[PDB]
Amino acid sequence: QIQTNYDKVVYKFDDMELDENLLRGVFGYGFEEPSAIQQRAIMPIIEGHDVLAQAQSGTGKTGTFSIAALQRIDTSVKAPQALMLAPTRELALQIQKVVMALAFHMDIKVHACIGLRDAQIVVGTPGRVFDNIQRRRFRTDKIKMFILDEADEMLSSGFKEQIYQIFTLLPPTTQVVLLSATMPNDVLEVTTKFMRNPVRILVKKDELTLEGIKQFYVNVEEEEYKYECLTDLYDSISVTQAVIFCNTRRKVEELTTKLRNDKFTVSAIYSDLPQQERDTIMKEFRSGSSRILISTDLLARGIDVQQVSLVINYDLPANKENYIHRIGRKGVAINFVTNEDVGAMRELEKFYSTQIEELPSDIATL
Amino acid sequence: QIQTNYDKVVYKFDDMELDENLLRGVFGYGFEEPSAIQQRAIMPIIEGHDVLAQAQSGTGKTGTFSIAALQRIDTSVKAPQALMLAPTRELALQIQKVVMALAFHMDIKVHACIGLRDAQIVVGTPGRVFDNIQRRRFRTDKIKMFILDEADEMLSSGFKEQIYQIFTLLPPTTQVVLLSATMPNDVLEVTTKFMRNPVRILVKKDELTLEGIKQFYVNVEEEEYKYECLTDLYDSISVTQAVIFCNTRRKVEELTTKLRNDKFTVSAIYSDLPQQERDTIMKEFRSGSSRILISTDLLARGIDVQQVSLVINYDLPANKENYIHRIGRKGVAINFVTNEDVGAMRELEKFYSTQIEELPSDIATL
Amino acid sequence: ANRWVPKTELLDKDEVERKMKSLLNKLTLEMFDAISSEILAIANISVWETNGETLKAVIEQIFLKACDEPHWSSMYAQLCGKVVKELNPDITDETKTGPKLVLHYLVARCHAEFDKGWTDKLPMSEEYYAAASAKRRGLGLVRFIGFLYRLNLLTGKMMFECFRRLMKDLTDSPSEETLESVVELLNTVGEQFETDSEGSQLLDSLFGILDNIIQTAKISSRIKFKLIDIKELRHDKNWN
Amino acid sequence: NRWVPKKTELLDKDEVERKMKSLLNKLTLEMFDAISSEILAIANISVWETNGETLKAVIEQIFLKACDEPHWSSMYAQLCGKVVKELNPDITDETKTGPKLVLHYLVARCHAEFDKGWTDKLPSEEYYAAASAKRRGLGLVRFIGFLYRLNLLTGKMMFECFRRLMKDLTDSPSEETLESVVELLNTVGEQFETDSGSQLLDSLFGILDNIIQTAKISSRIKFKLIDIKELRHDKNW
Ligand SMILES: Nc1ncnc2c1ncn2[C@@H]1O[C@H](COP(=O)(O)O)[C@@H](O)[C@H]1O
Ligand SMILES: Nc1ncnc2c1ncn2[C@@H]1O[C@H](COP(=O)(O)O)[C@@H](O)[C@H]1O
Repeated sequence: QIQTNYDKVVYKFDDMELDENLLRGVFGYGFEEPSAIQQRAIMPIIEGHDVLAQAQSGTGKTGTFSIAALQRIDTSVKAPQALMLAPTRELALQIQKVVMALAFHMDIKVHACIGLRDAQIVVGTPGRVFDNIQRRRFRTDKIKMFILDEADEMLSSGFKEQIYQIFTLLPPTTQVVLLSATMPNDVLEVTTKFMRNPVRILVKKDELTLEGIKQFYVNVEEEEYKYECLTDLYDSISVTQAVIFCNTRRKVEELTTKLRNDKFTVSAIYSDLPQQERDTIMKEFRSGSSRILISTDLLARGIDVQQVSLVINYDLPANKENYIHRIGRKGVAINFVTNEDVGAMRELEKFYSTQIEELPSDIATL
Repeated sequence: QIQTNYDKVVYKFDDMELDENLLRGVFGYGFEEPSAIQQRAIMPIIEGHDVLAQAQSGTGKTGTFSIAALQRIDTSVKAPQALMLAPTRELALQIQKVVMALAFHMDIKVHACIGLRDAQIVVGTPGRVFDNIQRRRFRTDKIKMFILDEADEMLSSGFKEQIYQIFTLLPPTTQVVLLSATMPNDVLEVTTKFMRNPVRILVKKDELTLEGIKQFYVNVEEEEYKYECLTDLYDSISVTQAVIFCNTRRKVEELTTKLRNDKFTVSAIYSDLPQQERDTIMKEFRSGSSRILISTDLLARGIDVQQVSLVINYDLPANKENYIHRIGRKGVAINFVTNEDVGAMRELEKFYSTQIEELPSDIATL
Repeated sequence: ANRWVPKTELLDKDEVERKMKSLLNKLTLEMFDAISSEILAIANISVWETNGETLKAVIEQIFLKACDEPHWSSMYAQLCGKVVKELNPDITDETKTGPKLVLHYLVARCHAEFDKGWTDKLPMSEEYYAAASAKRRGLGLVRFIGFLYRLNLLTGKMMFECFRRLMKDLTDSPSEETLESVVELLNTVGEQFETDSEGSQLLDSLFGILDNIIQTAKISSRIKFKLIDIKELRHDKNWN
Repeated sequence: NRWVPKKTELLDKDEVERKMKSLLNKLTLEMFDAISSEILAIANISVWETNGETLKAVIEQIFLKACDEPHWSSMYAQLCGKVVKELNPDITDETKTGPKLVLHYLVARCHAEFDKGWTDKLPSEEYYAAASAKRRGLGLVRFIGFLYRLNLLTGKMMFECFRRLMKDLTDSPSEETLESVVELLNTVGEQFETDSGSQLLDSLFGILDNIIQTAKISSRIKFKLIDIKELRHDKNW
């Protein structure tokens, strides 16, 4: 864990002095307000500083270095001016998509590396990018910005040598931006050796609380009645979208097919599914395709609690710890408790020192 | 392990009664003679039989069902006639590439699923393909062939339900082709339930031997002399391409940079590298980009021993078992043995009951 | 404790509301035809009614839905398109039959919801949570009107009244939510509305107010781009 | 017997062969300019020689390489292009100087390797040798093509090449021969059309039309023959 040493926060993109074409790109992509990182890291990068950012995924990392890079790009020069590096080609392609999107209104060619001596931005993996430099495939003399995304992952995937080489093959004055979720010995060595008086930024994941959501429960009494109460709950209150939790994959899939029989539109995620799959499921769900998402408890950590108004714990988490990851933060949480789940809900009662009032009849308003 | 029950082998593509445009595609792609699988599985598929093939990767699986599918495609019908399924999108895209390649001379649109109701062949993952069927996105009424590639992997990645659904959503007369490296309880259940009197084919990996290669050794005496003998060896004999083995990643990378200083062109692979990376390294090497490949012992299993004439064991395998995976099968193997590696080479001597004569001066001929 | 408890054909007020909540809660692009048909089965109950009271309620709840969930306004709009098109022609109201009846219902339900009104400039808090929702549901409505108008389920007179209300609230230091609503409305209905029973000349006054709000008002860059784009879309590109 | 490891500078026969093996073993498209320059430094030794013996050997070994490794024939051909273009003009041979000298060398080394000849129809002992002789023979005809394309050889040598292939193309040709002729036509066909020439291709393509409509050849080969027939006659290269 590195310490922050740069106290300059810009809250609006409007105050970043970006070019209209670029500013149009970011807006016309979804971004409306800069995230934590983007508020602190974008400006220094544009200003030419070396930036060492310790940041987790889904904080706006890709948007941070992509926006700052495009701003620095000279539309006149038709050669590689910035190199973006990633551990995998999948991650490299994603970066390229985002970069291309933000640059929809600009005249900037983005090429992937896994006819690239005329592109103004190169994205690729360490192994491939190195081989291309050695083969004199892409011009490096115009490179002024070198971005290493997820350095910890690149080093753990045996790209040390490759990366080190790249450093020595670029113009000695090349600005270095390095982002990484963790800062191990390996990564810090790169930092010390290849970076000059870096702007050190650290974005801590926001702590979760229950204070933002109103939580209730429903004594279904017996397990056989859980589904009954669920369907009846959709007769009582109006719902935009909801997320349902179960302990096992089996129940997740069983509840899923049952709901589909009653003409519900549901998405289901569990552990055995590839990250690729889950990601799509959640993306299409958060876009409005489906209106119900059933998930197992294991993936309550790497899950996103968007503006989904309602969360239902069909099952009661075997591990008390997992209650926060289910309903943590403005929303509503309704728990399904049986006669034997009473003592279980008591555990959650004392553990978080919170209160779970029984579901009133006045919910249509609430 | 399933038992074979179909004894009909076709040795030449010319005897498969394929269409010229398709036959041109396979040839113009590299394939010149059908592999083990292709010799036994292509025909039955074309003939309409259900095919259960237990096959490893790199045997010609993708080529087998791709060639048979295209042959069965009706260029007139502009709707999905065959569905190809894979565990991952990466694997799905690869399948699509190959299918598109073989169909370069044909008028057949291939669409990936991770405007697809006008494509004649659909390739995708179980989760995505299912969602698209449910959303009435792609027409399934014209489907006559359903291919499940790497069934074991799809089931182990939590695609059981999805797959089962697909089966019931296709025309009941849809021909089923299933390929899988392993045949666990899970996969066999699918087999029994969804397949009709399947042509069962099993391609066993070919056993490796030393009888095909002539092996020598060179008493370098001390470790400090190993590199000396290597460079001198390139002064003595003419080499097209060679593969060098080392025990550790460190030496693999050290030897690599040393050779590059002497203007050698080398590729290096080790364990910490992502499968993606190795695959590219080996592909570009086998294409002639580099003329030397240094690899660690761990990846002597999933490595390809092509027409590379020369193999050099810079280090002597700590595990005697790994000697076969290094030089197993017409080629030449030269071992670097030090004063302390003597007793080590003796182990390999008795273990394989083979003979390793000392490197003669008459190698320019041999 | 006052709590919550679980549990050819006719349905009372409650049974109608409960069944409609469930159905409108299930409405997706995937399960559309199946759920919209069941909703139609509830609207067809009015064949056994004098003043078509049940059908009136169905239209009401759909509007209420479309106003609380703007993300699906276009879909709810199509649900109305189906009800109008596939309604039982034998349905009589003691206050026109078949489709022509539902069209009038839609219009009436608009006027009703619209007359409720709302304010743009909004003062956590108490009544503030209500006045903020009134605006949200108000703007949710103007959006729903647009999707109904595009499907020709509403006349121009209602669209005029809609722009009318937005313009009056567009010359009094408009909020960004209002500007957002007007842009989206113009992207949905703009071209079509260009010709309707004095229509294009209404857009002239509207776009004029925008030109002013672009060159003087202190608005975020994001909003300023949206305004500039639709200005060019109409004047230059001509909706093409 | 066994194996044992070890202009200002001169080099004897062995040192020249050993250094050239290493250099020709390193020749890649990536390390081209660097290695081709070091090979040129060995060829320039002949400035201190009467009969340019070292240069002759350099040309010899390059041919030997190009014939055992057809996959790089085009690259080895460019190495020759560099030697001709960047040779020390002060080099004299007591048997023309500079480039004009290397051009003659290339031609001579062709005739030499070519006169060695080979057979098409191959019958475990001497068979391994007669099979290599054909492989290196066909490897040569390929190398000739890449030299011809770069204008490092005259038409007379290309004629002799087609001449040899045609004679062996009317005697139940092997698939390896047919393969070689197609690839040669794809490499030099168009260019050769005009040379002290087209009427020679007429007789050649005639032999092919016959071998297409009569000979028992694999479908794969039949497609290659049909394609180049259309490429010349219809598409016109
Ligand atoms: N300024 C922003 N506003 C809203 N969402 C953002 C912003 N920047 C990034 N994101 C989202 O954060 C997710 C992960 O970002 P990253 O950490 O860059 O991979 C992406 O899916 C983006 O949609
Ligand atoms: N008939 C064939 N001849 C030569 N190589 C093949 C053939 N079929 C497949 N391959 C190679 O085998 C590899 C793996 O094949 P597959 O098992 O189909 O994934 C591919 O990279 C192909 O290049």
